[PDB]
Amino acid sequence: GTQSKPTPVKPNYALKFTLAGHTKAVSSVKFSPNGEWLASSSADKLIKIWGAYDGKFEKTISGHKLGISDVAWSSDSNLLVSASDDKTLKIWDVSSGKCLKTLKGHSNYVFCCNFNPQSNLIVSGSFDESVRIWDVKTGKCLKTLPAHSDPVSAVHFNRDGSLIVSSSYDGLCRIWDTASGQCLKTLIDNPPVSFVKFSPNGKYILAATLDNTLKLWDYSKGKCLKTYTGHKNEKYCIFANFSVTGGKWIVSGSEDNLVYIWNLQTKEIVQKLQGHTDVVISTACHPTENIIASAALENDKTIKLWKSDC
Amino acid sequence: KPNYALKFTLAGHTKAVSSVKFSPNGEWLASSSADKLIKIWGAYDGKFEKTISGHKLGISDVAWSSDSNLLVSASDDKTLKIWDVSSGKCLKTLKGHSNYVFCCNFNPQSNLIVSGSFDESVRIWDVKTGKCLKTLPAHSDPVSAVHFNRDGSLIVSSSYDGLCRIWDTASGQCLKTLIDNPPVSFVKFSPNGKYILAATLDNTLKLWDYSKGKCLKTYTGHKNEKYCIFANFSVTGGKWIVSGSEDNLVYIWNLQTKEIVQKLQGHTDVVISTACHPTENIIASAALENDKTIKLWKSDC
Ligand SMILES: COc1cc(CN2CCOc3c(cc(Cn4ccn(C)c4=N)cc3-c3ccc(F)cc3C)C2=O)cc(OC)c1
Ligand SMILES: COc1cc(CN2CCOc3c(cc(Cn4ccn(C)c4=N)cc3-c3ccc(F)cc3C)C2=O)cc(OC)c1
Repeated sequence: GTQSKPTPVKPNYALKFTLAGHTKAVSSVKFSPNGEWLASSSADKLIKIWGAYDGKFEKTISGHKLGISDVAWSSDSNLLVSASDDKTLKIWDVSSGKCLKTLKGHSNYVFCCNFNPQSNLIVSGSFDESVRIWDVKTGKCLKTLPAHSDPVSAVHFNRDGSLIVSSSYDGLCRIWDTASGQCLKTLIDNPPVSFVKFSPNGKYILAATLDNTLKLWDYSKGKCLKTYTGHKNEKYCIFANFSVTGGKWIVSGSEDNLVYIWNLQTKEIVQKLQGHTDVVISTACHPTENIIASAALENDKTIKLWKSDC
Repeated sequence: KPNYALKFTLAGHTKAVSSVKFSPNGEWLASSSADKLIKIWGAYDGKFEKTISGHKLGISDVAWSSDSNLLVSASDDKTLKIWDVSSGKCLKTLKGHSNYVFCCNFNPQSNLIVSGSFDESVRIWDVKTGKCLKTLPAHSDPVSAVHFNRDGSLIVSSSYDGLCRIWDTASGQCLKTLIDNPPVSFVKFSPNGKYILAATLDNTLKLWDYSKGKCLKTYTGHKNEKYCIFANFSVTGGKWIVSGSEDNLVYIWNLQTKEIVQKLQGHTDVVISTACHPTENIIASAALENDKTIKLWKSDC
């Protein structure tokens, strides 16, 4: 008979795999767009690739001279970009494991990176207080944005690549026009903004501040629509995610070693995932299935894969 | 060059799908069907949201109000219905047509609805009162499409009679006829308001400057000899023309080169309807009764 919409009140994420192999803190985990792989970066100077579904170690990618803060996938899942304390980014062929380009220009640690949807560009944020825009094909820096007055905590492209959002310890989030490099909007109280990214519809940004607060902003109207709290975040730049494959949740790590999951709309906590033995610095949501990756700092050094029915 | 790839297949209709339209706020997709139902789906995730019901026979067409809060539907039951999308309730039934209602649209301001019917008329309705304001004796055969200009001052209509006409909304008087005349199966204004895209049942789409009554571009390679197939301007990425086709593919042309930049394969019947998301490179397509599904396709460019 009739067709209906499931409206789960909570997910039921359960631990399936614990991925060991990094020898220092894990800094970042990201699922490939095609859903097949997980990439991890670490202070141990390595990238590791794992099967997204079974956790199975696939390969180690090496070449950076110091720790890696961040990794990101190209849209076609064939390339990775990495951000390192060696002041460089590296573009990698995931198949061969080899470095295609080294992106030189930042004058201090590179903290965050992302490809645009077309994946002809990379954006980076650095302790040097700048955001750079790079040409994937040549590896040359196209633009340097004097974006902030303190380290840049996150950079993210919107769904057509026309906008970049940046955050910083200076307390600001800024929206930039990719084409011109000009600021379009500043969101300014000002605790350190530890993380930012665009919503899947392009209309909102989710932003973490080091006052134990996540906020969903409509940035055209500069109005905070939703606030998520109850977790611990006063020190680290912790990634946060929209989970969109089942119920609509907000996911973040926490300094109390748990993964927090909130109902996006009600703003209530629906689950806390226990298992890590250090700060959960990074979380990622699988693009088509209800799968969370989480990763922790050096007391733990593991990645965990959690699966839900909704 | 686009790289549309299949992301979602939306099943639920039990007969042919007739029409798919994205809400102006970008959040929803509405579908109409021969099964007498409207279905709402999330534009980004394909997720079934709700079913809206009340028509006594099949539905040919649906359209959104500018504020995304209302739908209007055109039915073989000879009525249009205005719906509150939130509640799913019918607010008004628009009675007047003496045969199937084939096509409908709100004006940009969404105080008016325009309709086209097998009765060969175009009607202009008052959204707030539901009364028929004007009946245009527009055509000498079923009306295939009706569409308001960017400012609501004009209406374009097409018909199997082979004519495309532009009407003055305020007076209901014809302003121009573009007339060597295969059935005109679809027509709509460009986002600019300057041009008109028209389909004819000779496997041809044509872009017309209607101020200069000259055909500027011609798009072929698709099959269209039988059905009234929607066509679109895609303006979120590159400038493309999108249309369904009787060979079960979605065609995308470079507007200027008139070259087939892509063909989207997946449907197992005539692709009767396509829509382009208002702010993202997302295509909705929908097919007839061998298929009965809607598909959502996404590109980066
Ligand atoms: C003024 O003082 C500060 C202090 C900080 C604190 N801080 C830096 C220490 O190390 C971190 C931190 C967060 C991450 C997670 N991460 C990575 C990219 N993104 C978007 C993100 N959220 C990873 C590392 C890290 C880096 C290199 C490694 F080799 C190893 C690890 C584990 C973190 O919280 C940051 C800041 O400016 C950003 C300034
Ligand atoms: C003289 O003979 C004719 C023959 C036709 C052929 N024809 C009618 C049969 O059904 C169709 C057709 C096209 C569409 C798509 N569509 C919807 C509105 N618009 C702007 C548009 N292009 C939808 C339906 C339909 C209607 C009701 C349903 F319950 C179910 C479906 C699937 C179609 O091609 C048409 C014509 O004049 C209009 C005259």
